[PDB]
Amino acid sequence: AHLPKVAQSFLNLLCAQTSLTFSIVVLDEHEVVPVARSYLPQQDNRVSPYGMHLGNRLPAHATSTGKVLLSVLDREVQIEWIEKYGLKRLTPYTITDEHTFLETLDAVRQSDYCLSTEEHELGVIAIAVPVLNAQGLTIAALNCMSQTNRVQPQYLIDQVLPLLRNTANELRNLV
Repeated sequence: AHLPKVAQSFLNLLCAQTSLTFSIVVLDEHEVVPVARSYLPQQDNRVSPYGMHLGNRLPAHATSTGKVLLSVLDREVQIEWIEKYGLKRLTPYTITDEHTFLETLDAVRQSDYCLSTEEHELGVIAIAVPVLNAQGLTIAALNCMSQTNRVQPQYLIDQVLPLLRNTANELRNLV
């Protein structure tokens, strides 16, 4: 796996500057799976939410990374994905309606980020951007997850998102 090796330093730099934990994530049928995580042993916050350790699996329809990665699929393939896997309720805030979900995928595709608040676990908020290769294929998603009582969405939008775009742009030529 070449993707984990290139990105490790970049994830560490994001953590060094924000103190949050960041991961790089791939889509595996209907779940998202981290293949790399930031790790700064001198300040490692072990109170981070579930889903960024290696081997963690989270539902794609209820995560920022999952929506980013589904948003690049053809609309028909999206329909087929929803009909196969469904949109099961995880929290009161999970998107469970097909029309709203497709609307969300379209906006995520157009906006190039997704901010998701408590849709797979209460108290957890996340923002994610796609990782493109040099050709423009979406190969992964780069994200940031935290507890809602530790980070405002304004901070994720105003401070974290610009740094994720900068990293993604540099990864583009290396992956």
